[PDB]
Amino acid sequence: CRWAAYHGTPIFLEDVIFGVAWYDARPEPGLYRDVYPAWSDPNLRAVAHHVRSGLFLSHVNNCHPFAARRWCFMHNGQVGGFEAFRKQADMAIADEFYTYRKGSTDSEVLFLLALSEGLEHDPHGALARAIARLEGLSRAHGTTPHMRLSAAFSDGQTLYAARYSSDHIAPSVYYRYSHARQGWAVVSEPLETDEGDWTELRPGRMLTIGAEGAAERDFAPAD
Amino acid sequence: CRWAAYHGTPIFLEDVIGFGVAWYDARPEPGLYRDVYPAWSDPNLRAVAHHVRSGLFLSHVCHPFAARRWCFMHNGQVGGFEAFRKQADMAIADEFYTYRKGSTDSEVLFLLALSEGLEHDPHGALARAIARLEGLSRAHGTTPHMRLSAAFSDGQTLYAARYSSDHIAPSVYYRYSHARQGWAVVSEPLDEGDWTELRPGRMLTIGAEGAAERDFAP
Amino acid sequence: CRWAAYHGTPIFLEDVIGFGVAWYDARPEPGLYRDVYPAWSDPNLRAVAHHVRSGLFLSHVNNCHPFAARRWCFMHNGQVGGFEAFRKQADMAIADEFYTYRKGSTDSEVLFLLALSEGLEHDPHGALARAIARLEGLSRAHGTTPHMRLSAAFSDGQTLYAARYSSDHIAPSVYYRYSHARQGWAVVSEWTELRPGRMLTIGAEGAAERDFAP
Amino acid sequence: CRWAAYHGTPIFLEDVIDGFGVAWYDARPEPGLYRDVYPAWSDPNLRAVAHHVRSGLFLSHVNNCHPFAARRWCFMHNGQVGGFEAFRKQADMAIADEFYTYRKGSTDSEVLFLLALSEGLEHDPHGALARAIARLEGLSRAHGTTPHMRLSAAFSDGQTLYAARYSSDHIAPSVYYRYSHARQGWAVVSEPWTELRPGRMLTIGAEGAAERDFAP
Repeated sequence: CRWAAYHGTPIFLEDVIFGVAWYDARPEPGLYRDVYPAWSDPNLRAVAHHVRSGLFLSHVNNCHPFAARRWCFMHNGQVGGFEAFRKQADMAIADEFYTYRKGSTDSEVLFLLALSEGLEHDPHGALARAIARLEGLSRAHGTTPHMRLSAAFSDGQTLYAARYSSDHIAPSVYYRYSHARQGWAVVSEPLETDEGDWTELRPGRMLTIGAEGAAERDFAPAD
Repeated sequence: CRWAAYHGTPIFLEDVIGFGVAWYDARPEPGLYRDVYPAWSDPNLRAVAHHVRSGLFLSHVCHPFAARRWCFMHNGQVGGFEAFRKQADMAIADEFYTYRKGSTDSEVLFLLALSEGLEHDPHGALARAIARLEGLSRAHGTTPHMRLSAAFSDGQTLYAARYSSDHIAPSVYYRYSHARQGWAVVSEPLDEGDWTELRPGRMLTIGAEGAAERDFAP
Repeated sequence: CRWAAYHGTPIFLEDVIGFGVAWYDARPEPGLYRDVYPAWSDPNLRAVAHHVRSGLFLSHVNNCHPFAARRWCFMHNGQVGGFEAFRKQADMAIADEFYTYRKGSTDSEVLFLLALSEGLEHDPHGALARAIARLEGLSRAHGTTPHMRLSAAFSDGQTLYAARYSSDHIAPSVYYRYSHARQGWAVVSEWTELRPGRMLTIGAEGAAERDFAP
Repeated sequence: CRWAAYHGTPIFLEDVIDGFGVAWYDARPEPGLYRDVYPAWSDPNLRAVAHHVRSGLFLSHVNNCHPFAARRWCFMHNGQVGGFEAFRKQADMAIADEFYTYRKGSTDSEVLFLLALSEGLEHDPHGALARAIARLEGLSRAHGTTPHMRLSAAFSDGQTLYAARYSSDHIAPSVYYRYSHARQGWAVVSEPWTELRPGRMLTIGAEGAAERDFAP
């Protein structure tokens, strides 16, 4: 389920790169998603070949990324047994953001729940709370594993990524500053291995890349 | 937003035929084909409609929706739906929530009807489903609160209904075709003979003992 | 098959927009987006036109226009009468160099590639003229009436061209003007009229019209 | 690059069934044709169709998607004509005027099919494919590269199922076939049992299965 994210000097989307969310001219991200693979979609291939962005998310409706207002979001993993409690997960979304609920995935819930929990002014705390809530519903109505999560998300100025699991397995996250691109890449699995090592983001951690550089912070579902 | 439904001796789907088609053939469930490409310009749909034969099918210019043995398509609207969509979704019984895959009012109607016992009481269950959505639109929506023409089936019987909270109701017509040897029900008249208009506040039932109309009100 | 083309200070594509768009931004070759899908409501198209900015693009409405090859793109409203009856002969006239670009089966794509075969890269006026005459003559011989109906917009990344010709009294319409608000030229299929039998040329020097007689 | 063909008492297409397509016979002398450019069992429509349509003769392959169909015939091909894009024009021009109208894409496989039709597939399936293959292989020798011809093909007219396996070198896409008592019909597969050896053609009809040497 490879994903990749970028924050730095603008590059062509392809130079990292189904679904892409990118920032360019607007505070809202452009969003492109279809059920065709990077290779079967000449439109996606043309966009990725022609559009440049200094902040974007890409990920191999129920396709990521998701976007609402200034924010976009993508997630690798699962909430265990989700289909057995989808209704209650849906019911937990605030009215304000419910209009953005367009498909039936757990990923989309996690995003809208994080918005409902204050993602706009408190991304760490809000994601932390949304995860606690969904993990609790999984423990109540679902199955193992209750929460497996690697996610990337942005407000169009800062790029975030978090990795967490209710057990010992967590979808992987790596990041590295590219001197050749002059910006940061964050990925589910390391690609370019000629230009320096990738730094693993450990489970239970949140990465923030913004005006100060890249910094990590402890991350666990809210008390 | 034209639709067409058929019940009688099997014909190729095209002999009647956003887009979709639900048809019964060899299984108690309907096959369901739907896509966002124009019917005119999707060659796969063309091949399906040119090659598949069926004695009970529904097609609609996404509808139809299908769950278990039932399928359902709907033309019209619930006024101001978007402003109370959460409340409508929360009214769906736990048992049918798994089938709610998009965000339309039409899909909620179908699943609310199933929740109200469509499987064993079609007339009553749709009546109750509509009164709930119209009620929610009165409270939280706008006018028109309910505009509805709908066709739906369990694979044995074809039903259609026409109802509206005001004076405009999306149209429904039906006709027995002697050349196909079956009934066609449509939203806009497709010669062989005239079409019969289903008036507002009526539900049509086509099964083993012909076609019959009866009063219908939420 | 209505179209619009733009040349001037970069705007969002949506500000002058089956379906397609060819646009130049950062490469000598154009971007090409095209699908068989009500423009009105393709969400991906909606994103692209809402977010991509360009100072030279063509938009229409493998068989969708525009077409692109190397630095050139091309778009056509009209028809070559009875084309289907002689498509083989028409494909045969495309030079070996350009046949690789022949991806679908329309008359429009054949015109573009025949024009490239006739030297569009160096002599846009004469090559399109020669390509139209060849296809019109094939229609006369093997096709049906109208033998040639054309309004076309096409570009090399620097210059925008449009032409209007017909073998009969009906020619798809072409109009143009300078948009002071956008600070660029708009050329459309539907203002100054570009009369039939004329080619228009828009570049760093302005707009100019000239006679065009396949 | 993977295909399956069936001939026998009708079954749901799924009881046999990136890029994808299926051609099936049911109620008409021409086949139905479904093909699309995304992964099978992702396309809910393909799912619906395979789960709901029954046929006693169909071809499925896992525009440029196979199968191809024209008149009563359908055809699919695993393999390649080496260097094809360098002489595509020359290949198209060898298609007879009568069949040119069916040339919709740019693949080598489509031209093989239409060249076989041009060479008399409707009356001589063995001879026509042999001649179509020799012409393309020689164009590859002349203008393309190696490998000049690799072919496993399945093709049908609605009544008979054919398969053929040939290569200009040591690698030929594989073909196996077997009678399935459960389904009561023949299954023929390429790159998933009796192996169809290279330089062989298989014919399955009302008389049974039979092989013959095939030497373009």
